[PDB]
Amino acid sequence: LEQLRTVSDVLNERKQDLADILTVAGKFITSLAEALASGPYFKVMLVN
Amino acid sequence: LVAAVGFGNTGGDIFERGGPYLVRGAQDLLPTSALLDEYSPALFCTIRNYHDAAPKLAGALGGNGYSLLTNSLVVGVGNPYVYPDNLPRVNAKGGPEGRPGCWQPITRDLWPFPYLVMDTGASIAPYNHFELGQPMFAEYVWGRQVGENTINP
Amino acid sequence: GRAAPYLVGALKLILTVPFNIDNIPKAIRGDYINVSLKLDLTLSSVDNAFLSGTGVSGMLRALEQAWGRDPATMIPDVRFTPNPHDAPGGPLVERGE
Amino acid sequence: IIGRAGGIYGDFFNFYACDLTLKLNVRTVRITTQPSGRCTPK
Amino acid sequence: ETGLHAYPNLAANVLNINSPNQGGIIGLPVFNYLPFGMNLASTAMTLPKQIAYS
Amino acid sequence: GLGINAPPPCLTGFLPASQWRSPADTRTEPLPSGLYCKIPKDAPNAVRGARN
Repeated sequence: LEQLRTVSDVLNERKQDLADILTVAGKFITSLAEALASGPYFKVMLVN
Repeated sequence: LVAAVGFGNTGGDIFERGGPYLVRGAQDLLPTSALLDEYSPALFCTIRNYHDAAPKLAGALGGNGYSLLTNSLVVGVGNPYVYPDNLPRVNAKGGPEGRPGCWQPITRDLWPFPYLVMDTGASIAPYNHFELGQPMFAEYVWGRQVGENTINP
Repeated sequence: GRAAPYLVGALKLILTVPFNIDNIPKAIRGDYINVSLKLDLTLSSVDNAFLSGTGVSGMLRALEQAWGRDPATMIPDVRFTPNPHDAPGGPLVERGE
Repeated sequence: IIGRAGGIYGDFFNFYACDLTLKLNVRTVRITTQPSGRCTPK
Repeated sequence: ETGLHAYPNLAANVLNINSPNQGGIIGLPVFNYLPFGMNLASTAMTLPKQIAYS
Repeated sequence: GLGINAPPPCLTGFLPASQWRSPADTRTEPLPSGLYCKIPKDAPNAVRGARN
């Protein structure tokens, strides 16, 4: 229970970071995975 | 008696508010508990291999510190995904040799990773030989193309 | 519990697998990803890229092997390196049970 | 960072080739490199 | 919700990009675009002795 | 991958071309939401995209 206490402390200190992780990963995963959709590969744009 | 009054009232209110939640949560945890139990052997080795490959991918990222180091050799791509045959599936199950698990670590003695096919709606299993890409030519004005789209190229 | 010690290290890669979280800010400078291209036209690389699975697999791999190139620094010859699927002694898998 | 890296402009990723080299035979030939600018060690 | 809805597709596609014979991943470069397109051939990505079934 | 414009990438449902930024700026920007290819399931292009 004590080691769970310190783990839960360090996790409650970063609950907002976890919320931000989930918020961003839910708003870019669809756009990022869109690339590997036309075939057995991923598109790339080479501006050089 | 007075302490029992207080304790009973407090515990009763707690359980009234948080009993249905616990009951239905423990009801809905059965399928996921079975799921996690089935894929036990694919956990220790997976964590170990990701831990060991973390420095190897980190050195590739950080050997320069300003870009990524890659070898680019020209290769030919497979046939573009066709509309009805290649729709996504989330029915993937199992592991190598029919059961969940991990291979032995990929050294240089045994390089290639044995490809794994799963119920997905796409695969690159049959590409064991050189053939021309069936949609060899196409047009994006009237959408008239040569070749026949296939799942058996 | 068996894999607990390696968990914190694995978190560097187990979520974003192709990338490593440690070096995202410097490699990716915003919209565009900076990449260093080694367009390798080695004989073995072209042999693996094109002439794998045909009758001319060893036409140029062994040509370059007879030169000063050494097998240790060459990408492994897929016709002889025993992958775990068909390696001797049965399939090579590790099962935590 | 990675979310804005790929897939915002279109269906494609976004790759930038600051420095490119050619490997052939075992000599390696360089065409272009970028010493300073958007791609500097950091 | 979106993460659990759209990550396994990403996992499947990134597993499909990898070619065991050549190693690593494969990707091809890209009015919006040219009216005409071409695809000369499809090289051998795998071998009969490398395919394993889930 | 060899071959030129085999699947043509889609610009429907993504950021407009006039809204692109030059590669010089390493400045980060807030990533938008609801960005994916918006073709009516047609063509081989982006078959396994978000909409499917």
